Amino acid sequence: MESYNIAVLAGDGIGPEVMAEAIKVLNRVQEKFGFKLNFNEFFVGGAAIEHCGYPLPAETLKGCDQADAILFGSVGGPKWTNLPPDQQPERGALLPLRKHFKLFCNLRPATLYKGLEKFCPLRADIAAKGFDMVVVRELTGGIYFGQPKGREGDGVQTKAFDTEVYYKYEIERIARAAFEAAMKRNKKVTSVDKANVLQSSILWRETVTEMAKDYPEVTLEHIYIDNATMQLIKSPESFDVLLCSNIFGDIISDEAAMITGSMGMLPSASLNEEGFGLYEPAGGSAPDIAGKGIANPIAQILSAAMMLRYSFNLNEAADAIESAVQKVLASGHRTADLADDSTPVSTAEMGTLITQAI
Amino acid sequence: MESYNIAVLAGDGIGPEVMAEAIKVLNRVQEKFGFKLNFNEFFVGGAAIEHCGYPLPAETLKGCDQADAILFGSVGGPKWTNLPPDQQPERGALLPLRKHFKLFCNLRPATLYKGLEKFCPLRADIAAKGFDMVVVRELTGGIYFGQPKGREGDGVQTKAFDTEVYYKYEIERIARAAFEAAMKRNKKVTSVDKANVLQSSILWRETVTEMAKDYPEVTLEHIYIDNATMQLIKSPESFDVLLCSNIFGDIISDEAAMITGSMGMLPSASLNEEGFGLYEPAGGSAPDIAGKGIANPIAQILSAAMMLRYSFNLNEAADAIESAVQKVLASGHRTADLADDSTPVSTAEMGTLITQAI
Ligand SMILES: NC(=O)c1ccc[n+]([C@@H]2O[C@H](COP(=O)([O-])OP(=O)(O)OC[C@H]3O[C@@H](n4cnc5c(N)ncnc54)[C@H](O)[C@@H]3O)[C@@H](O)[C@H]2O)c1
Ligand SMILES: NC(=O)c1ccc[n+]([C@@H]2O[C@H](COP(=O)([O-])OP(=O)(O)OC[C@H]3O[C@@H](n4cnc5c(N)ncnc54)[C@H](O)[C@@H]3O)[C@@H](O)[C@H]2O)c1
Ligand SMILES: C=C(C)CONC(=O)C(=O)O
Ligand SMILES: C=C(C)CONC(=O)C(=O)O
Ligand SMILES: [Mg+2]
Repeated sequence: MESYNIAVLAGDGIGPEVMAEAIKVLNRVQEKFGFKLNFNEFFVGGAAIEHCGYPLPAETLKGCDQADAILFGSVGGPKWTNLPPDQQPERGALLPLRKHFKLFCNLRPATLYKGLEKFCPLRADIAAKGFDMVVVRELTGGIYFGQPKGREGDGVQTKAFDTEVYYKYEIERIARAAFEAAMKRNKKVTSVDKANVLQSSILWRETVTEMAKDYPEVTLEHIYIDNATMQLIKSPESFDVLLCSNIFGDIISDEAAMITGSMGMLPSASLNEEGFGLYEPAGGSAPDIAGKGIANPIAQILSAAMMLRYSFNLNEAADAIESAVQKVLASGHRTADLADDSTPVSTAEMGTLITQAI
Repeated sequence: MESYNIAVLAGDGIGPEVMAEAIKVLNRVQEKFGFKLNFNEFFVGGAAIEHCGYPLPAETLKGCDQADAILFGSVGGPKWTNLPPDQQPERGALLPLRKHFKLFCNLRPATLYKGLEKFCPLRADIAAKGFDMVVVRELTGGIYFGQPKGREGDGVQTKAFDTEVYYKYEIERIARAAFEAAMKRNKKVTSVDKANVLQSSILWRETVTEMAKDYPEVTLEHIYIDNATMQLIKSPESFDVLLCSNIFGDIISDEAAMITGSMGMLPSASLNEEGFGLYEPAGGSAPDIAGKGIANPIAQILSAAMMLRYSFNLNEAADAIESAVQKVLASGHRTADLADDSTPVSTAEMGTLITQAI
């Protein structure tokens, strides 16, 4: 009789669309295995800018505080380009959210599904080898949050700046999260930095290496961010855990999403040291397809399939949604973003096919 | 006939190996096209460390000060991991060289040669659409040179930091180079930033946008760095000029190199406002293969071609090198990096074959 409380935040763009299908798939999971979910929905992002007037209004932050997990869509859109930097949906809501709940550990699992190599935009012989990867991205530190940042001066000497700064304890905790995930997988961690140039990357590399002494079963490799970007295309199969800074993990996880077939595949979990977890798709609000019922809901759906995994240890419920996405796709069903030409289904139609595989 | 004075800084790892082939190609190009190069060789990087105790000896910097152009291989490797940050080949030699000669404009032309699509690691239908773009990368500013940078504190409170800082004049001159490049190509500039988060990217985007008013014949599009990483895989054909910060250009250009088939294919030019140039492969010293005579010399050879073109306007000589490369590849010869189930030619064989095709 487990009754948990989710604070659903849909956001902007394809946010509200794919969020409906995530609920759809859940409700079947609820009455299928035996638990309740009490979905309380709030406004965040540019939506909260004309339904409250502020990207993260007090009410919204309050609902999260009271839930056992936040289900999240995405924010951002061209409508809010021209607000001040601090008051847009990205700096105004999402980055604050992450910092407020100290959600330092970002998990983005990217895998090529059995027999789905058609989706993969790589060459057939590369895609054949398949791949199964988890990006462990430091989420609350680094250049996205560092101080100082701002703009000063005038004219051609106007100067703008951001600070890629890390404190050792921030590196230690995300590194631990990486080695623990590796222990539960294939015992390989690839740490990605630019330690031949950046001072912060030198500290990253040294701390990760120190941390490795508490995990002698894990193989630790170090690679530079520019090389990482080739290796993902050339040998995606050689990766297990990808340990990354905030900005490098941002970059690398989209590349990984693409090689699995689309941005619409990659789910994500953002967890703090307590296990409290926000669950959003890795990608953004996709303005160019927002409002049209064409948008892969898999990433949003599988997110909740991670929420019941990590926030609530309900493995059978999570293994359900996951093998239900595998079966719909195994049957040749589909949204437009994925390769192969055959009448795509809408977001709704993908939501249903999957809710049915439940 | 007066010679041009070429400082040859082959460096570490595969550097000496591929530089030897560039010199062999250049000697034949000199005969066939009537011009004279005076090669003066200098130690740099790890090799200079082993000879002098210094990664950038005063003798080497003198040599470059006295040269008409610099032909550079690559620096760095495992032998030097444990040196103090400022003695290492990369911070101690390459970055200072770029900074000393004010080589703000980095040009990396990535092209998939018509007929070599089996080399491209993208899916065959994607690779069929073609790929021909040039990264225009700001090379002397941004996080790789910003201050403050360093490390402070101790224990878990140790912090390390680097500053991504741009002045408007730095963005203006690199933006201008990208729009001029676009004017000679297909009149599209795609500018890469992270303007939804970074103050420095906001200034980047604003300044590029304002520079575009000077180029009504050119399309300007703005894309986020994480998304750019996907678009290169999904739609390589859509790119013409890719305008990037120092670190973002560093990152994306390795991905561009890989989709042309190998890091070993991508040459580069680094130019200051007076047109003085340093020419080097875009990639590193390849320590995993260094000394085995298997590295692809094409990047170094095409770097020498850019030298002739950009430093000396010997355009016919540079065209011949490019065509000789394409003919050898069309004839089925390939080094081990170029995907094929044939016996690969060595580094020195590839150089000889290119030389004979001049
Ligand atoms: N998590 C977030 O809230 C977050 C993260 C990234 C970007 N954004 C915001 O999103 C907006 C657009 O940014 P972007 O275009 O660089 O990133 P994006 O991820 O939104 O889109 C990149 C490309 O992938 C496609 N795509 C993304 N999700 C898809 C899905 N579910 N199904 C099918 N296609 C999908 C888009 O159509 C687009 O072509 C911006 O305002 C940005 O600030 C928000
Ligand atoms: N301009 C420079 O001097 C420069 C630039 C980048 C890296 N580096 C240094 O190079 C060293 C290696 O760095 P890395 O491994 O990240 O980058 P890398 O570019 O040297 O190698 C990346 C991968 O590409 C392969 N590769 C590169 N050039 C090749 C060629 N000519 N033919 C066949 N394969 C090739 C390598 O074998 C490796 O597997 C490091 O010390 C790094 O600091 C130097
Ligand atoms: C929404 C932002 C603050 C930009 O951050 N971007 C990501 O997390 C991503 O692109 O995955
Ligand atoms: C050797 C360095 C100073 C690191 O720089 N790396 C690049 O410039 C690249 O990947 O091109
Ligand atoms: Mg690079």
